[PDB]
Amino acid sequence: ASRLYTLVLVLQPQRVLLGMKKRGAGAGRWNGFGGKVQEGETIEDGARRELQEESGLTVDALHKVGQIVFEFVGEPELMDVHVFCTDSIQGTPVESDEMRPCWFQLDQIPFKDMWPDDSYWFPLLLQKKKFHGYFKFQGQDTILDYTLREVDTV
Ligand SMILES: Nc1nccc(-c2ccccc2)n1
Repeated sequence: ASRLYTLVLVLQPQRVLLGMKKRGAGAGRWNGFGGKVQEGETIEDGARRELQEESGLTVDALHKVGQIVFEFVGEPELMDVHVFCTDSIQGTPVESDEMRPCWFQLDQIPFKDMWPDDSYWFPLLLQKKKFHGYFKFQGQDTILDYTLREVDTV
């Protein structure tokens, strides 16, 4: 019993774009851009749509980088997050009522103000590795258990 989500990292040679979410799940943290996949929509089309809705940016080709399943204790549905990256975007990042994008130099990624799982898999993304992960959370701050492995095929 899992629900499909996407997550997109705009990762350029010296910087990455993150968004500070203003409300709802993950508010107050920097993260990639993403959300629920819709009926009749491919996962990649959903990732492209969410990048535009949340950041104002248009992406063409998205590259599969990982899959992470999240379990939140006490919540029945698992979150099956399909992670993508791109280095080629059009438009400039847009701040909205929901999201404040900002570019970060790679040595200044704000891990203390990101979801805690990012500290594990973001370094793989930065070295162009692909991965499958599973994180069991208690609330939004505590990783009870996890697994993470690099893969050749996402
Ligand atoms: N980095 C991170 N950590 C935990 C959860 C998520 C998430 C991403 C997209 C949609 C829903 C949740 N992202």
